[PDB]
Amino acid sequence: DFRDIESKFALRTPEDTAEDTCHLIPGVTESVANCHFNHSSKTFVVIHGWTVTGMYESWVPKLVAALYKREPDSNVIVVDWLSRAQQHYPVSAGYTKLVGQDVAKFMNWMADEFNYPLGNVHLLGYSLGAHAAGIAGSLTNKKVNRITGLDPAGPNFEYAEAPSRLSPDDADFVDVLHTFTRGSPGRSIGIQKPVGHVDIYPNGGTFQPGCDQLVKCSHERSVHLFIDSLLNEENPSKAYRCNSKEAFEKGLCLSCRKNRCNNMGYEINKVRAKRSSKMYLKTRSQMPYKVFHYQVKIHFSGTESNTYTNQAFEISLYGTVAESENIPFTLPEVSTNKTYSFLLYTEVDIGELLMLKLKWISDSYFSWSNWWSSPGFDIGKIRVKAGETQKKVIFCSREKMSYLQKGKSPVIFVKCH
Amino acid sequence: DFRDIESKFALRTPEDTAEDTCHLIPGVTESVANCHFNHSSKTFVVIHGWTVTGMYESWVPKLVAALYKREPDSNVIVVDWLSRAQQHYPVSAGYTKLVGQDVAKFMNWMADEFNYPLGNVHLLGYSLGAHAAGIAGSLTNKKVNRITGLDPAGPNFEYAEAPSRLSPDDADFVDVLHTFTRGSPGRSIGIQKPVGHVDIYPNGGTFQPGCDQLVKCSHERSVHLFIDSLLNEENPSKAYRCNSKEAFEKGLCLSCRKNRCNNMGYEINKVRAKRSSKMYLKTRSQMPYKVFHYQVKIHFSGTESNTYTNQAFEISLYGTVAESENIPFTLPEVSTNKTYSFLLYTEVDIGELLMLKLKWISDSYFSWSNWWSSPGFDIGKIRVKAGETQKKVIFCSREKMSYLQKGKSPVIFVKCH
Repeated sequence: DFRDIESKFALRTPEDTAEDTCHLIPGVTESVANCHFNHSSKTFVVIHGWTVTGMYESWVPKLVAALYKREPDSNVIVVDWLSRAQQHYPVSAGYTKLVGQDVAKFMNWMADEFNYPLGNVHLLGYSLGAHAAGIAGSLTNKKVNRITGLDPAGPNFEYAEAPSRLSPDDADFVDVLHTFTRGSPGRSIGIQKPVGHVDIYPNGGTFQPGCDQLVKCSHERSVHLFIDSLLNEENPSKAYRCNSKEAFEKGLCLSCRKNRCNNMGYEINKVRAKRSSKMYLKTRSQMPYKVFHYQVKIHFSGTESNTYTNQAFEISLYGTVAESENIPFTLPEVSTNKTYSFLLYTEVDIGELLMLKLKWISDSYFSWSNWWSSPGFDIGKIRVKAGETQKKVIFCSREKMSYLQKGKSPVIFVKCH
Repeated sequence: DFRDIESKFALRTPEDTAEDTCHLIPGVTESVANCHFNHSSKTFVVIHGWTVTGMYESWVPKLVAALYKREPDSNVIVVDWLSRAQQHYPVSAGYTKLVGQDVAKFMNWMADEFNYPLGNVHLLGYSLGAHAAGIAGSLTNKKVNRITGLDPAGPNFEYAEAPSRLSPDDADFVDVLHTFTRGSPGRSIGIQKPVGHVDIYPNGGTFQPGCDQLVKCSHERSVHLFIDSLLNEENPSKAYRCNSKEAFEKGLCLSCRKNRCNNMGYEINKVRAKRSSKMYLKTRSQMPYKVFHYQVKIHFSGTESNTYTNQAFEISLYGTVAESENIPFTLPEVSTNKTYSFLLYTEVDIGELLMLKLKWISDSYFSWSNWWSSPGFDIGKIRVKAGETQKKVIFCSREKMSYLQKGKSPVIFVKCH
């Protein structure tokens, strides 16, 4: 029963990360003590996804070093694919049902000879690798601990059966990233269906703000968002639970009570749910991928009832540690006696807020534009609710300069209570 | 919790059996992978008993080689005593309640860090070592598999409590030898009480037929009967269940049905019982310790009613492979119209019996003794029941020479049916 294991195995060291020296063989037991498999710690299994060349991709010799820097004295097993993945795509879409059985036989061998606990096994998966890890685990003697899927495959695995894809019953805790879900239903590269216990949509999941290397740009963010979560142990990147992509832009759903607002990546909290769990956050185009989240509610008031549209504002943020000066945002359908809310983000740490400017800029540039007296409003209060630290401050002004007018000097608000 | 472990530990190799090079340390985990503890096989723990010098005894560097010859690629852990055993005897009779707790802490550490099964652990014990292994096991997280006690301690551990000695609830299967149980109740070197699931009394347990080296002669037979059982894999030495020492000499209890007639030593069958289980066998004074067991029933018949006593007989055994010629036995209270039975043993393999002489010798030697016509009887049949191979043959003679007479020619019996 141990000659149909052509999908090989390997074990890599922190001193040698880019090679495949010490192999493991299912059935031969003189090699397990040859690769120095430490029987006390956890075990990472990294399953390779699709490829078109003969070698590995470029993210595996970085993910090996990241795992060996975050969790020292552990086990990272690299599964091999290079006689089965270099094909066309419906050809390699059928080999997952065999490679998952090979991995299941290997794990049952390790759990039935050496009495391995199967309680400290992470199953990392790329686009085909996530479905490989999903078809594994269901064919084990008991439940595996955690399967992490990084932007799984879309085309032939959507509309399929639950024992055929990465289903939420495959393990005890499954988290799935959804970086590249742009396209029609059934014709997308990533999968559009929520499949895990926790389902994170970074930037909504349509694309990523960085787009042959440029061709696969927003398909490698599901690895570069995980390497960053392994490196930044002390600083987690929270993700926020909402109900739709359009509602998160209005900022009505920054609520972190009753099993909401989980983390993203390795430091996620094991929380089970009853249904699909869509979660949201925003990112940045560089190697620190953390941004903060602020909610701003603005009360408009005045006398002259005049509606407008597509007005551009500029706001500042003045706090204890540092400051943010020229954040732009727009609001359509501004009018009197309303209460508007939106979402605001930044990449500079603030601390606790002190003051806040508010400028309503002018689209016109001509020397004509100083006349034809500009529209204005009477702003009383701004409610600000921070994202992580749940503080709800109140801002107001004095009984002077409380009149925002387009193309004029901005108002300045202070801490009001 | 890992600095009160002054009773050290060691692991020995088949290439180095008489030294203590690679130690194990409870708590320090860089040494478990240093001694190459194979996590797949079984584990032997040899607990040393009492001593009076500073070094080990002479049977441990033979038992190590015997275990490594019988079960290759296994684990033999030698427990150390040499700062606690070189004392007086009521001094070393109190340290077992500490060494057993140290061994229990070591086994719980191995079973709670490396997830060891605790299903393949043999606990070998000498005279104090058996009670050390008995006070261990009760203080483990679950039941250990098998504890073997080799002639446990007698004086201060008799009349004690069940959580204080080697009790039958200490493990899942416990076998105990009783080689040196001679003495008064409460004043014996070995223990006189049956304590195990299987309790074997070789030669009844009073002494052994081989009796400073000569002082401890019949206390080392409980190790030399186990080394022989490890070496002779293909040839087991059966032990026979009876009810008293006097009844086994009459041979009325050679019955091997309904969970009777188990083996002796390593090759014993796991059979649980409801009460104490006394079992019997005989041995020989040299390194092959196997003898066969034959039951002989003799029907006396005649006319002249004359009782006698203390008459000596000589019998022969003629079989397929070899022959036994001059086996002596005696029978008191011989008389007409009776049926007598006894036990007979030998050390030469026979096979299947063919013929059997029977000679009733004369105590007198004088030239007078040919006269005063000797007493005689008329022997019809002899029922022979072999020990291992349950065959019940019937022997008889022809209708000539059927008259055994003292100091005359012997009768010769053949296979009768």
